[PDB]
Amino acid sequence: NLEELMRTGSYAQITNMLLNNQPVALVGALPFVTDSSVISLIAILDATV
Amino acid sequence: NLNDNYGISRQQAFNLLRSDPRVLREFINQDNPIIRNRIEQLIMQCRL
Amino acid sequence: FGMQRMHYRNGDPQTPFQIAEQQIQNFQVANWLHFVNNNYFRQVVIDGVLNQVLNDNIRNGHVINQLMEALMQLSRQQFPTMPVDYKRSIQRGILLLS
Amino acid sequence: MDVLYSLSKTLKDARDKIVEGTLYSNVSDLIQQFNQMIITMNGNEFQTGGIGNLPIRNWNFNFGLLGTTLLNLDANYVETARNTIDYFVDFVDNVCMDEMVRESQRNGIAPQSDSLRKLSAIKFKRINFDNSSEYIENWNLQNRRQRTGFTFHKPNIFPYSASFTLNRSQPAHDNLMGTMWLNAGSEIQVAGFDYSCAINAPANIQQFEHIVPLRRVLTTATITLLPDAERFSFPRVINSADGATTWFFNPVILRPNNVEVEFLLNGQIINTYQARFGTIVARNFDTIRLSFQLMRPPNMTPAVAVLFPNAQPFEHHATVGLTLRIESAVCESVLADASETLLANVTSVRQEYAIPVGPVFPPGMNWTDLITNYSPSREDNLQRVFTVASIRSMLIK
Amino acid sequence: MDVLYSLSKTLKDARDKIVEGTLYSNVSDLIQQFNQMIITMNGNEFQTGGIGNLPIRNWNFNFGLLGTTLLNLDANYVETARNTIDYFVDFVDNVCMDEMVRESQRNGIAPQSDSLRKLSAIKFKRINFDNSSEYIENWNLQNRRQRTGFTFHKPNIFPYSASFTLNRSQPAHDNLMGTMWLNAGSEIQVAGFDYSCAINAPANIQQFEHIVPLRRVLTTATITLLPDAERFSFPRVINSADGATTWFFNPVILRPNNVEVEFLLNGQIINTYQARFGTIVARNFDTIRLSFQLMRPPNMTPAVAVLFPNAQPFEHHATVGLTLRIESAVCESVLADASETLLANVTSVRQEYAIPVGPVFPPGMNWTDLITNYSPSREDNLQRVFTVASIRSMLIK
Amino acid sequence: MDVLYSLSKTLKDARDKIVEGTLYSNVSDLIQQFNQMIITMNGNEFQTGGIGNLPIRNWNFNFGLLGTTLLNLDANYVETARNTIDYFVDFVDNVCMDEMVRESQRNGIAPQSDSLRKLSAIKFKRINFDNSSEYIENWNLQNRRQRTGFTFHKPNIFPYSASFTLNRSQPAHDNLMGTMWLNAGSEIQVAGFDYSCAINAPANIQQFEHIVPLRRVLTTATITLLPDAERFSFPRVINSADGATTWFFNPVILRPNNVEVEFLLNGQIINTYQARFGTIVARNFDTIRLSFQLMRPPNMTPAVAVLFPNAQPFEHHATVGLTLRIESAVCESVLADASETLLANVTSVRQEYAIPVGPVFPPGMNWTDLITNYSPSREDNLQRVFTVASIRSMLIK
Amino acid sequence: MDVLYSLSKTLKDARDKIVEGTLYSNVSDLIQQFNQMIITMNGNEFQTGGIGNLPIRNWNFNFGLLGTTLLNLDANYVETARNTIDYFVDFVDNVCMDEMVRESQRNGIAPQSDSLRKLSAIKFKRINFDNSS
Repeated sequence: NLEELMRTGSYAQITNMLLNNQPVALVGALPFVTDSSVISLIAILDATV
Repeated sequence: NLNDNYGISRQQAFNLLRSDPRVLREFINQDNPIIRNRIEQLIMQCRL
Repeated sequence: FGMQRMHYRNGDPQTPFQIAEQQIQNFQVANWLHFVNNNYFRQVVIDGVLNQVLNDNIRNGHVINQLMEALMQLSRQQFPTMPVDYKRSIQRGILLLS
Repeated sequence: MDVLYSLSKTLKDARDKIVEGTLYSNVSDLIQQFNQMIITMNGNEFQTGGIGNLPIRNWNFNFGLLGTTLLNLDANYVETARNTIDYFVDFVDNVCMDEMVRESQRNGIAPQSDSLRKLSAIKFKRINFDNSSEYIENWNLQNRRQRTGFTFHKPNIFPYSASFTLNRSQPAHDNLMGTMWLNAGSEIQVAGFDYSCAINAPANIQQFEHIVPLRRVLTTATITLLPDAERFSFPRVINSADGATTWFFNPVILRPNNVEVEFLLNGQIINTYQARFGTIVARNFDTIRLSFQLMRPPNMTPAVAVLFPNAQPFEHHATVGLTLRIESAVCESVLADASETLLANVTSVRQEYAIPVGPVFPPGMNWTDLITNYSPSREDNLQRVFTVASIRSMLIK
Repeated sequence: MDVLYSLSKTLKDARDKIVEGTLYSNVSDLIQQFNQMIITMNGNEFQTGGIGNLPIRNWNFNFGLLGTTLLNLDANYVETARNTIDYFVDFVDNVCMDEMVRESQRNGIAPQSDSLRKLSAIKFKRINFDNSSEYIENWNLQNRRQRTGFTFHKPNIFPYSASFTLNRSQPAHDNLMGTMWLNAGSEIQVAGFDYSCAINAPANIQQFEHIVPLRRVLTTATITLLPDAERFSFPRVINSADGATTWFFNPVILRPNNVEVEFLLNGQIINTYQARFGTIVARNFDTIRLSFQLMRPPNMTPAVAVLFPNAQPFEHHATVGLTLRIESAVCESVLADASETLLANVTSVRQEYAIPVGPVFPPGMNWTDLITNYSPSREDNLQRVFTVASIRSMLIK
Repeated sequence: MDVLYSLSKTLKDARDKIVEGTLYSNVSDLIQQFNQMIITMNGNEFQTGGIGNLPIRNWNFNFGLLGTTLLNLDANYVETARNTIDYFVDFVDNVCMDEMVRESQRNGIAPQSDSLRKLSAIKFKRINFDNSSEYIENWNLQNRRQRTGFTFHKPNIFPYSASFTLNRSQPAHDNLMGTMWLNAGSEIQVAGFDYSCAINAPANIQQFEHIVPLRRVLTTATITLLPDAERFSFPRVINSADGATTWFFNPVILRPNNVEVEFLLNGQIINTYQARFGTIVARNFDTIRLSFQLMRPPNMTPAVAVLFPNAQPFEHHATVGLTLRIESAVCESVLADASETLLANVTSVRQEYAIPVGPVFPPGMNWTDLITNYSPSREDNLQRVFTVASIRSMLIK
Repeated sequence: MDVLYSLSKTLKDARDKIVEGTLYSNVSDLIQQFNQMIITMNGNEFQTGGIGNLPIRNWNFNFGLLGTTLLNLDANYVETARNTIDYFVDFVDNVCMDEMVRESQRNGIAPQSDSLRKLSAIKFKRINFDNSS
């Protein structure tokens, strides 16, 4: 939960899950940026955020 | 067995140790089963 | 509670609150008085360091409910042998704190 | 009464949960309750003993408090708690020991020891953890007159009495017709015998029956029926009803027919089973009646003619056997059961310290004579002493 | 189903933990559970009974809440809780009794009374407090189809069969060689008899064997084995196989030789015991086969020399015996025992309200006829009714 | 050792109480304990097994925590909990299986397997929830030198040994007088026989004495006493003392006279009873002595003169005896009982995986052989194996 | 050889003199010796057995450090000391059992078991202690 993530300020589980490159799922409200370039599609830039 | 099951005070026990006839008879007349059985066995002993 | 004022002598081994505890049979205030009577610093040791800490019951904020209930019990009490305005002010201040 | 149970349960819980490495959020309530208990018991003298050989042992309470705010109860906590745990263990053991040897023809439920009578006051009534065991719940329900109940496994409900009945007899003791039975504890063994196989009787069938009352009512009782005899089949040399001489008994087992068992309640029959063997179920009764008959076979083989002559001199004799065992049942009043360890505890506390023979109990908990004369005063005192015994049993195994 | 057990456990804790004077710290979770239960149950309507002798009872749930203050409970709080506790107890008892007397041929696991079916809705799931008893845990683990397990104290698995067989027979009934056995509850008492004293048989050894199939598979069975049988050891008069007359049986006990006890499973000899007595353990078994041999005494003294003449006229017979008793058992399916009393309560309510007999249960809820043909549907019905009985026994003792 | 018990308790509580829909207020402690134990278990790879058919398996723990945001648990949270609970169940089962099989002569209290030794590290002591079962408490009290106990129903202490003693004997076995007794399970059948009916002995009364010593001190025991003979009251053939000849035994039953029972500790008279029948209680004993008399009635009848002639040729011999049962007992050491599942569990574990026999255990864990020569080292190993067996059985019922 | 005796003597002294209540001055040398032994033995592994029916066992040393500044040791210090004292006792028992059953024709004075060969290295010689035996 992103709500809990912001509320409690903890980052332990998420950091360890992401560092070891393991599947994760986040549920919560997020603004989106629309990119419609196939250059961005081929050159992976959807995970560097 | 008498001191374990039945209740004996200290003076009563002291008199029973001396085998005084009075305390023994007063206990006998109270229909105590163990001592009556003991006396019955002792009577049965004298069979010549 | 319509009882004589507590004649007392300074320096007794027992605090006056103990005498209050063993003289009032109104369950709410008696229980609250007992809790205050035996409320003392708890001697604990943490990581080789000596400390004095409060009891758990007050720590979570629960004794305030007991105090409020006792005060509300005192609010509607008869309060005999007391003048009018003094009693009214006393019970209204008690209601204010409750 | 219940304050002693609270003391025992709190002490056991403290001995259980208070170990190394535990999280305080898991034992916080127990620690707080223990602190409140030691707070309450502080500053109150106690005297116990003075009857029989029990040494008078005073008791005082000047002890410290246990802290609250920790993340793991370190060795300091357990080491400090062990001393007061031992002291309270000894105190409650002595108090309950004193309680368990007091009786009274009146007020048979109220406390009858100085410690217990002092504890039943209201200032000590701040400490009552819960009522988890069956006996404390039954006591509290009896305090408010509700529908109670005790669970048992083969209780000792029947007194020992090896009595026998004769119907047709003579001082010669050569042609008899009667019954024997042996009711020991939870087992009932009833056997009926004929010395003639009803050859002289009408319709070649002779009637047998037996009636046994119950000292107290029983509900939801499990009974098993086995059509045989295990104690009345071997040859037996027993005495007469007047002890003049002895009589011979050499039986042969024959399968009984018309085996009818009725469970009867207050002059009314509730459960009636005919020839159904195995496990049976009855729900409400206060007396047990069994009926059965012996039937001479219509045709015979030579050996039967050997062992069953028409003439008066009989060598072999006939009988039938039944077995009635009560495995599990529920009663209203407390029953002295050998499934638990209560009667053993009361006998141990009695015989260990030589208590005077009270005017309300039989001498030395003779359960046979005790149950032969069950009385409401006796049942109240027995319930109280057994409850205190079970309270004691949770601390000193 | 689980909601019913949650209600039972919550009610028991409420009635046996809320006593005047107790600290709030030991009842916080219970207070929250009670408040949730009342705030969820209020406003509904329930109907129950209407079948047989149970009148249609209508229940309305409308009660207040419980205050979160008064750190120490007073008697007024106790009585306010007690009123709702009594009402809930009555409702639960009546619902359980209504459910206990309804059966179906298929899908016996699912409830049948309208009360439980309504309680299995979605919004009532909020009260699913906990699961601690054996039956509730086993039910909830069976719902996920995992390994099942029960513990029994001397169960009753063997169906009643007082059957006998004759290997060698003649219409004269004076020359027999066979075996007799009894299957009564947890007791197996087999015996092998001979009239010829094995003089005719080669090697002077008369082979005896017997097979008893169990209707269900047991695990971790402790078996007490004794070399002597105390049933077929007395003179008896027995009807013939087909039945036209009565033959005689005069036994003498001899020491069994080369006693072999094997526990099998689907044709595999798993556990073996040779010439051993006392106690044995079978890890997993479903069939029992026993073998023992009658041995003619190679040497004789005058008395036994005259006991067995070398010719056909036989005045005495020879017989060996064995005794097998199941001490404790663990089974994958529900059963009826001699310690637990759930079957007793089921039969008690059954005969209290005299509900008509369904085609899935033999009359009277008898155990022998039920175990004669143990079907999976009857097994599921037994499991459901026993779980409901265990739920009931936690409330009304 | 208590670490494994704490882990098992936490796992069972998590698998039971954590169900779909329970309010969060009832699982705070459980969730905290689960989070702490899963935090501690991280970063510790484990290897299990290594002896016997049990395969060597590897373990590694990397699992996330459980959130504390939801107010009521949903299905997804329940399933996520189940996923880890199942793996921990498998781990604890493997650890228990590895621990049970192994044994040693020294350090019978210290662990033997690798997993238990590794759990004894300091960082792993941070997991401990409660010690509520009787076995873990007895283990702790034995660790810290305190008096312990177990409530055992029908315990086996008397090894199976059918022995007899003859005081009067003949090479032709035509005139004998002696005693026969059996010690099986929790049953004591002792009987004394005379082939002359006490006609030549002084005072026309024959004395019988028999002492049966136990292998472990008992306390607080209730005993059922019946003046009967069961296994020595039927036509029986018995081998000789030298194992060369056989004789004929044909008994009859009278009433034993002056039946006295003694209970002794280290040969000290603690309690006694005279002629009492039904049930008695003894509080401390280790040797049971049976003394009684056989008496000839003074007056006879026509049916008695056949049995007891004054001459040498006898046809029917007299015998009396008693049956003694230990229904309940409490011991300071671990024993085999009827009301638990310890011996079955350990024997099943040993026999299913074909584990070779060690130096301190008999072939196949024969209980009789163990109880014949009970030793303190075997006592300690039995304590350890019983504790781990109970822990394992608390998981898979 | 001497290192094993040093370990045994240090274990004896630790298990004897570490009891709650004693002043810290009585165990200063014991504390220093034990701390040096723990900090030097850590980060290491050993293997023992490999002959007969003795338990072929692998051992790893990664224990922590004991406290140093305490006026009077409480039960926590004693417990955390014993939790490693028992482990060291078991290790010494295993090493001695593996050493005793071995034999050789040549150079019997010198160590033979592989564990004793490894423990004879100079880096462990800091665990040396008194030789009053």
